[PDB]
Amino acid sequence: KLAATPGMFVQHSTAAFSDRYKGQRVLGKGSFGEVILCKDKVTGQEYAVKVISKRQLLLKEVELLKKLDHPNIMKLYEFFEDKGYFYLVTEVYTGGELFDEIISRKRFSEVDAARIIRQVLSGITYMHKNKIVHRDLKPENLLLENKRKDANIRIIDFGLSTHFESTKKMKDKIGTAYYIAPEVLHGTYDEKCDVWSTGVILYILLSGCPPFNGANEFDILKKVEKGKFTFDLPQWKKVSEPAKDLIRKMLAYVPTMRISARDALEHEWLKTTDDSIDVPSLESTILNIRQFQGTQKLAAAALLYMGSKLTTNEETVELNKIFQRMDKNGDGQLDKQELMEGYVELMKLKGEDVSALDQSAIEFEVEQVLDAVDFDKNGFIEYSEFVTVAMDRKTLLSRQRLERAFGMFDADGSGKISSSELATIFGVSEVDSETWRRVLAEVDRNNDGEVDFEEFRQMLLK
Ligand SMILES: Nc1ncnc2c1c(-c1cnc3[nH]ccc3c1)nn2C1CCCC1
Ligand SMILES: [Ca+2]
Ligand SMILES: [Ca+2]
Ligand SMILES: [Ca+2]
Ligand SMILES: [Ca+2]
Repeated sequence: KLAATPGMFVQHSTAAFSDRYKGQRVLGKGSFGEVILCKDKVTGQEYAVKVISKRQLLLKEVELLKKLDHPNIMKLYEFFEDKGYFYLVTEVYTGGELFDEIISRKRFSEVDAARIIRQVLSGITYMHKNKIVHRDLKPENLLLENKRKDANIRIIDFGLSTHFESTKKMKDKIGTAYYIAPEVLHGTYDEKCDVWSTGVILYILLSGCPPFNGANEFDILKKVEKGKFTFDLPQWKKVSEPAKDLIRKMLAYVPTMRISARDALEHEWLKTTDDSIDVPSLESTILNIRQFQGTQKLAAAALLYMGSKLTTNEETVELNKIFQRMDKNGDGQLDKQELMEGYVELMKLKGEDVSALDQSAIEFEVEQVLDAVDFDKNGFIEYSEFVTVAMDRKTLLSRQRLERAFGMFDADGSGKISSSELATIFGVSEVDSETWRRVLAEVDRNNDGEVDFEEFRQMLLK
């Protein structure tokens, strides 16, 4: 098919960054280049851009980020290349670094730490599934989305990340003293390095101190390479055994003996909670998902575009909680069984009896929801797919958002969407005549062979 994915929408622009964005301030420096809070000149929306000098050549971080769609992974909007520069426009997270909260609150609640680590493990479980290793996980590269109390966590800085193969092992030495796994120092490593790092992070969150420390960089790396850490400090008397157990498993010296991300999610400890949802909100969401009816590809791209690239964080904070709670196994994907239990979970909340339920009837209904909603036909409902679908359709199809989507689709400004433009949107040479025929047959009002902003408008407004 034509697989509708958020990533397909980030395309190499041939406009000047300067024509559409305006620098506001410096947020900081990354793995390689600095990040500049910018504003879209026309919509006043804020993004965090990463600028990279051509002199200091690979836009690798862009390709990785297009393949990832996860509620705890940094979002990428678009990117510009210059004579001298690259610009990677991304969503801006306004709660700042975990690092700073660490040095502020000093020590984390087991509840808060479990939540945080769960989301990080979820991000990497997803990444590892897609053959990507981060390689530089630390509180610096974890952002709180906003200032709210128990803010969601985003992974950032994929500038040192790479594709890995189960066949051939990685050799380049990459990371940060406190967080680097011994095998990266040794010169041969795999995706388990990401676990080790996350295990270090966890240790810090719970105790306030790193597990391997030293007077300087060099001292630390020796301590790290020896692998030995202890729970000998007084603040550990306040922490539960399972938490230590997980830590042990995540910092097991030998990679093959160390827990995978995917398995770490299932650990006892990470199910530590205290945090609930309004029934109405959940009901709205569940009802919006049930009522999404599949459609032609122009509409699919449009909705996914609006849902994945044109929605702010403020708008999706509730949707984001729901998804994580419906994702029982953490992997960043909703599956048929997860979906089934969601509806059941809601049914308990409504008093309706679990026993008196046609399990197979529901399971059937769920198969059909999945079919409607799974934009890329990978058998899973990903976050942006979920948002597009679960958001209130009048909220999503605000009169702004509609105008903005159409603009993006009508690349030559002709006031009409052509099949060539649609192909362009999908990142593919041409749209199957079958598909386009299917598309026009449902939309073309004047019947001029193309879709204008009224034809477009009503297409979605159903
Ligand atoms: N997206 C962001 N939103 C908010 N704050 C951000 C960032 C980034 C950041 C991290 N990785 C990025 N890759 C491409 C752009 C980009 C931006 N870095 N930072 C801050 C500046 C460095 C430390 C925290
Ligand atoms: Ca799942
Ligand atoms: Ca999907
Ligand atoms: Ca056109
Ligand atoms: Ca027309």
